[PDB]
Amino acid sequence: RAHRWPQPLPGNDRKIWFGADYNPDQWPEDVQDEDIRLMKQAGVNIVSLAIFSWANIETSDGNFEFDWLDRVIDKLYKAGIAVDLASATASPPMWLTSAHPEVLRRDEQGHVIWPGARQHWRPTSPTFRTYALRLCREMAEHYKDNPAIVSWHVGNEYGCHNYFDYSDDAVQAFREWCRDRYGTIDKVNAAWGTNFWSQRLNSFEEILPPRYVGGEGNFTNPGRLLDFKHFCSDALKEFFCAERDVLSEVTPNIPLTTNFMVSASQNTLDYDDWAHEVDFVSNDHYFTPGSWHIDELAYSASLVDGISRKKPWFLMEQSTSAVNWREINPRKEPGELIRDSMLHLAMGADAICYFQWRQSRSGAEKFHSAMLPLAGEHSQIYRDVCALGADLDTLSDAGILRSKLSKARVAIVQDIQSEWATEHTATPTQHIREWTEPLDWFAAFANRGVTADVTPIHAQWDTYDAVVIPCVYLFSEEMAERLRTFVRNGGKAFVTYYSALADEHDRLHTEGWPGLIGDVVGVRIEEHCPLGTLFPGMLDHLDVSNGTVVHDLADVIDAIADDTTVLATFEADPATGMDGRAAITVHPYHEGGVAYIAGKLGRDGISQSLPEICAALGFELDADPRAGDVLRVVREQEDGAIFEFLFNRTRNTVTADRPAGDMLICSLATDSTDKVTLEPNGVLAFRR
Amino acid sequence: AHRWPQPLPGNDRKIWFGADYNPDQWPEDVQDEDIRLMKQAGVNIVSLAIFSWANIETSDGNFEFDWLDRVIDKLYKAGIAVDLASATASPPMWLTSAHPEVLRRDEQGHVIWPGARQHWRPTSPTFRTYALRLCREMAEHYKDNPAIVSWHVGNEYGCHNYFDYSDDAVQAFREWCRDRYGTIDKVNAAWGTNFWSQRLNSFEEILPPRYVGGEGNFTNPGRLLDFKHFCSDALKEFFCAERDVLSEVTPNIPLTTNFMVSASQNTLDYDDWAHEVDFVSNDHYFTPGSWHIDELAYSASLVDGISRKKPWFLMEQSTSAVNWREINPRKEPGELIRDSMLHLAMGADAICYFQWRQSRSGAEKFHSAMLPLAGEHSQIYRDVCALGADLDTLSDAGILRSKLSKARVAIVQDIQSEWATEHTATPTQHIREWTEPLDWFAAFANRGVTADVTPIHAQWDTYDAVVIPCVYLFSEEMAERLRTFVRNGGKAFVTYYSALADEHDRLHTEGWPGLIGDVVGVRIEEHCPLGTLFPGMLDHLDVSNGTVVHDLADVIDAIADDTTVLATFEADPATGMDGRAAITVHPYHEGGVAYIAGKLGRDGISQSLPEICAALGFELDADPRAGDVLRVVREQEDGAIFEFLFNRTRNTVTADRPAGDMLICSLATDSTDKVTLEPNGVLAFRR
Ligand SMILES: OC[C@H]1O[C@@H](O)[C@H](O)[C@@H](O)[C@H]1O
Ligand SMILES: OC[C@H]1O[C@@H](O)[C@H](O)[C@@H](O)[C@H]1O
Ligand SMILES: [Zn+2]
Repeated sequence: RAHRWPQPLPGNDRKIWFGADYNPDQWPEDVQDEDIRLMKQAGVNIVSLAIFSWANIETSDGNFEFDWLDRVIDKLYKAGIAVDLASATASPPMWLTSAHPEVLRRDEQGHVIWPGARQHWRPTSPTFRTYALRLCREMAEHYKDNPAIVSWHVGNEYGCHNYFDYSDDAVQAFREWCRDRYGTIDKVNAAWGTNFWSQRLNSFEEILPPRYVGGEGNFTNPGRLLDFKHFCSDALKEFFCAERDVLSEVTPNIPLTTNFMVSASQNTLDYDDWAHEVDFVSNDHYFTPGSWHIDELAYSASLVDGISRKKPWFLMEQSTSAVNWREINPRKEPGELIRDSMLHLAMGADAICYFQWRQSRSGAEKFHSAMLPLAGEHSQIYRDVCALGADLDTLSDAGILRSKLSKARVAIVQDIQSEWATEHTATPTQHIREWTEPLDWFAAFANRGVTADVTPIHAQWDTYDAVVIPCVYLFSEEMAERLRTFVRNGGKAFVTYYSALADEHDRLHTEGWPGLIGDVVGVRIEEHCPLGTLFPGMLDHLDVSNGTVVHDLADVIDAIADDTTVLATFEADPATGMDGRAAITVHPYHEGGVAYIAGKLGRDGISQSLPEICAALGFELDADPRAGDVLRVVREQEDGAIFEFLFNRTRNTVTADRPAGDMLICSLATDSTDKVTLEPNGVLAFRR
Repeated sequence: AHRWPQPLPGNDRKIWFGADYNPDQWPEDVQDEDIRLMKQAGVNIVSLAIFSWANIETSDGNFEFDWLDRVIDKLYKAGIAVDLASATASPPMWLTSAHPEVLRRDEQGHVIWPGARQHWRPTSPTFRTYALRLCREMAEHYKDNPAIVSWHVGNEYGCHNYFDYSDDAVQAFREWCRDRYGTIDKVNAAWGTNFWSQRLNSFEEILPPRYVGGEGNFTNPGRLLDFKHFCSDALKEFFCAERDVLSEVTPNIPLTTNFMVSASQNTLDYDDWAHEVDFVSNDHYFTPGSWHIDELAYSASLVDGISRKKPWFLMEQSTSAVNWREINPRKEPGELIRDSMLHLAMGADAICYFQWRQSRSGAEKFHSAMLPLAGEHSQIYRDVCALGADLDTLSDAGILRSKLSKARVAIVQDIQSEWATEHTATPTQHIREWTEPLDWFAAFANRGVTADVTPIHAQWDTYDAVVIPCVYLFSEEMAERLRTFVRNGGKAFVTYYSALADEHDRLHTEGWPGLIGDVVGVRIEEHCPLGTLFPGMLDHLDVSNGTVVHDLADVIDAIADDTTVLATFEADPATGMDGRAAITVHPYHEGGVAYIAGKLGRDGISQSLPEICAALGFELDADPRAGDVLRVVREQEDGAIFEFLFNRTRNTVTADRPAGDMLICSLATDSTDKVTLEPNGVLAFRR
C-alpha cells in the first residue's frame, strides 16, 4: 500500500508522536480534565481510544451511542491532542455473545472459549464479521470529517488469543484456503505426504483442521500443520482488510494501521506479510526481564524496521514498568523507561506510545503499569514520563522525523515460517526452534560492536555485505538460488545447523544437508546429533576446539569440499563418533564467502568465535570485547544529517569515543568534549 | 450456640476418642473383635455410615437399616457412643445412573463421573431432593435412640466439588449476584466490566468463570473472587438445609460437619461456616518434613480461633501415612501421641482418626488406621492404646472445657485475601496470602512465643499485638479497626501485599499500603517482584540486618517524618533498590506499627523479630533456644492450668519444669529440677 503516516491536527507542526492507549470510559467523566492537564504537562499529543469500547458504544443490538466518546474527543481536540481512533471491534459485548454463542472460538479439543477475558471470537465467523463491519461503518460515519481523528487503530492485536480456531467456521475456511492455494486435491496430498499413515484425501471436503489427535505419543501431520499455521494468519489478515476497507471507504483521508506483536519469540502471525496491508507499521513490544532486556528489544525494533523496509514505524505500545501477564512481573529499573523508548526511536520509530495512560483500579489488567500510576501524579513513573515527552520534543525540533535507520554491514535473517516448521513434535529435538538462533547472532554481533539489521526472509538481505542464515529450516529452490547468487558475487554468509532441511512444504531435501545449497556451503551432512539429559548417560554437550561448547544439537558433518577449511572441530569421547569432526568451517564460492556453524553455541559461543570466522571470510571485526560495551544505532537523513544513539549494554560505567555533532539527549550519561560517559541503562544522542 | 456431644445414659464426661468406622466393608463376624479392640484402646465414640448411602437407600426409595441397627446395638452395649452421619456424603450408582444431571462439571465442561466420591453439583435441585429425603429417613429411624450422641452431616463439603460450572451453577450464581448486588450496575461497578467490553445489560448475561482459553488469558478478577465466595456460600446453604431436616426430627442431638483447616487450605470460608454448627470439628493431616510440628500447631490454633476459643472436635487425622499425596511418608516413633496432644493442647476436647480399621480395598486402602492390616500386634495399635490411656488420665485430671489461653499476639488469617492473591495477573504468582501467616507463627515459636491464629472477623484487635500478613483486601471498616487498634496503644506488624484493594478487588489509589498509610507511615508506588524466570533477572534482595527477601519486595518511596528505618535493602545500585527502606517502625498515637516490605520467610522474620519488637516495645527473649520448646496453655474458669510442652527440635532439649502435677509424658522425662524432652516428646502439667 502506499505509506501514509498520521499528520498533525489542523494548525500545528509535525512532531514525534508521543501518547498512550486511553480509556476514560473506565473512570468518572470528571477525571477527563485532570487526565488532559497531566497529559499536556507530559508532552503527550496523541492518544488511542475506544480500542475495547465496543459494549459502551453498541450498548445493545443495533443501538449506537456516541456521546461520552464525542465529549472526551472534544476535550482532547481543544487541548491540542490528536486521536488515533479504534474501530472498537477488538472484543464483543456480552449481549452479542449471549444472543450468538456461535461466534465463540473452539480450541484443539473443542473446548468452548467463553467471555470473561477478550477476543473469544472465531476469526472466520460469518456472524461476528457482520456485527463487526456494522460497527466499523457506524464509527466511520459518525467521525467522518471530524478533524481530531488523525488515524485509525483497526481492531487490536489480531490473533493474540484467537489465532487457533477449530470451530466449524474454521473447518470450512481451511478447506477453501486449501482449494484456493492448491487447486487439486492431489496437490494437497503431495504437499503433506498423505500416503503415509493412510491419510490420503479423496477430495477437498475430507480435509480437517489439525484438531486433537490424542496428546503425547501421537504426531499430527507436519505439512498440514505448517499450512494450518499459515491459514490461521491469513484468516485473521482477511478479516482485518474487510474492516479497514470499510473505514477508509468512509474516511479515505485517514490512514489505517493495526498493532502488531513483534518480539524475538512471537510465533504466530506472519507480520512481514501483514505489513503489505497497512498504511504504516505499528508495533507493541514489552521488555524481556533480565540480561536479555536490551538486546531483545533492539532485536525486535530492528526487525520491525526490517518489515517496514526502513520506512518510519509507530511504537503503538510498550510499558512504563511492570506488565501483568507473566508469571512473575518485574518492574523497570531507573532509566529504562527513557532508555527503552530511545531504542525504539533509534531503530526508526517516529512515534512512541505506551499501554496505558491511566492505570486501571479493577479488571484483569489492574496491575499493569501506566504513565499515570494509581499512586498518582507524585510518582517517579510520571516524573520520568514527563522527562520523556520533553526529550521527544527536543528530538522533533532537531529534525529527526522521517530519517531512516541506516544499512548495516550484516543482515540477520528471521523467518516465521521456518519457526512454524521447527515446532513440530517429531523433529530431531524439541529443544531447537528457529526463533532463538537469529536472536543469538544479533546479540553476538552487538558483543563485537556491530549492529545488525534483522530482516525478514522476503526482504533484501542479499544487498548486504554479509548475511546470517540461522536455522532457516525451509529452503525453497528460489531461496537456494538467492543465496547461491549472493555468494557468487562476493557475498559473505554465516549458515547454521537446522538450515535448508526441507522445501517450503516441509519435505526434507535429499542427498545430504544442507539441501540444495551444499555446493555453496562446502559441507555434507547425513544426520544430526541431538544432545541433552533426557536419560542417564546421554551425550549432553560437545566441546569445540576453539574453547566453546555446543548444546541441544550438533550436525554430523561427514565430508567437506576439497577447498573447505575447518576452523574448529568437536572434541569428544571417540566412541561417540564425533571426536575430531568439523564444527566450524569456511568455504569459498567464487567471489564470496560462506561460514558453516554445525551446532547451537549461544550468544556467547557465537560471540567468542566471531573473530576467527570473520577473519576467515574477510569481514573486518574489532576483536576487543570492550567493542560491544556500547551499542550504536544510527538514523540518516537524505540531506545528510545523522542521528547517532549510544547505549550502555553493560552493568558498569563506560567511556566511549564521543561522536561529532550536537548533543540532543542524555539519560544516565555525561557528555564531555573528549569522550563520552554512560552509566548503566544510560543513553546519548548526537546530530552530525 | 455451643452444644458439645454428651455421654451415653449413665456415663461420665470424657475427652471423646474414636474414629470413622466402616463395618459395612467387612463381614459382620468382625464387629465383636472391632468392639473388643476398641475397648482395650480406650475408644468411646465412632462415626459411622458417613458414605453408606448405597447400603441404606439400596435402590430408589428403598431404605434398609438392619446392619446399621445391629452394629449400633453392639456399640451401645459396649459403651461406645455413635456420632452418626446423614450418609449423604456421596450418592449410589443407581442414583447417578438414573439422574446423570446431578453430575458436576469442571471449568471446561467435563463431566465428573462416578468412581471416586462427591461427584455432585452443590446446587443440583435433583440431588438436593434425594439427599434431604435420606436425611429425614435416618433422623426418623434413630429419633430418641440413646446411642446416637451427635450428627456428622455429610462429609468435608467441597473437598472435591467446590467448583461446579453446570447449568445449576450458572443459575444459582446469577441469583447469588442478584441478591448480593441488587441491580446490574452495582455488579458492573464491583467487577470493573467496562474494561474489555464486559459491561452487562442484565443479570441474565452473568456467567460463571468457565474456561477462557488457558495460559495467556485473564478472567475478570472480581468475578472470580465473587465466584469463590459463591461456591462456598452454595455448599453452606446446602449443608444448612441438610442439618435443618435432621435437627427437626431429633432436636436434642447436636449437629456438626467436618472442616479441612490446614495452612494452605483455600476454598471454603470456614470462619463463616463455623456460624452454622453446634460445635466446630476439623480434619487435619500432618505436613511431612520440618513443617510437621509448626504447621499442625498453626492449623489447630486457627481452628480454636474459628471456634472463638470454645472447645472443638478433632474429627479426623492419621496414625501414620495418608494415601492421597504423590509421596506418603509414615510417622516417626512418638508422632502419633505427640500429634494428638498438640491438637488437645490447642483446645480440642475430642481426638478421632481416619479411620478405625484399615481397608483391604478401595482407594483408601493404603491410608493408615488404628487397627492396621497387620492386625492388633502392631506398633500403631500399641501406641493407639497408650494414647487412649493418656486421654483417660487427662479427662480424670479435669481438662474438659478448659480454653486455650489468650496469647500476646494474634496472627490474622484471611481466606478472602488468599482467594484474591490467587489471580493470575498479580505482580507475581509466587506470592499467596496463606504462607505468610504460617511464617509469622513459626517465627514467634522460634522466639518462645506461641501466637493465636485468628480469622479476620475474630477479635485480634483485643490483643497486645496483631500481625497483618499479606492481608491484600482492606475494606474501609477493616482499615478503621486497625487504626483504632493502634491509636489506643496496640502494636502491629504489617507486611507487603497488605491493603492493596477494597473488598471487590479494586486497587486503592494514592499509594500503598492503601487506606492505612497514615498509621503505617510508609508510601509505596509499585512492587519489585523477584525470581529466576529469565536469565539475569533480579532474584533476591539482601537486607542490611543480614536477612534476605525473595519473591517480592515493595518499592518504598517515602516514609512519614516520625517513621524510623530499622533495615534497608542492599542491592546493585542500577536496580534502584539499594539503600531503600526494608523494615520500618512508626508511632501512631499510643501504638505501634512495624512494616516488613518483603517476604523474609520463617527464618528471616525470626531473625528480625528481636529488633522489631524492641522498637515496638514488645518484650522478646533474644535467645534462639527460647523456641526450642513450644508451650501451649489451657485455662479453666476455676483457675486450673494445663500446660503442655513440646520439643520443636531434632536434638534432646531441657526446659524449666512447670509447677503442678505431671499428667502425661511421651519421649520425655520429668525431674524435680528441670524437664527433658526427646525429639517428638510431649509433657503435660496441671497447676
Ligand atoms: O501488556 C498489556 C497490553 O498488551 C497489548 O499488546 C494489548 O494490545 C493491550 O491492550 C494490553 O493488553
Ligand atoms: O485422609 C483420608 C480421609 O480424608 C478425610 O478428609 C475424608 O473425610 C475421609 O473419608 C478420608 O478420605
Ligand atoms: Zn477437555
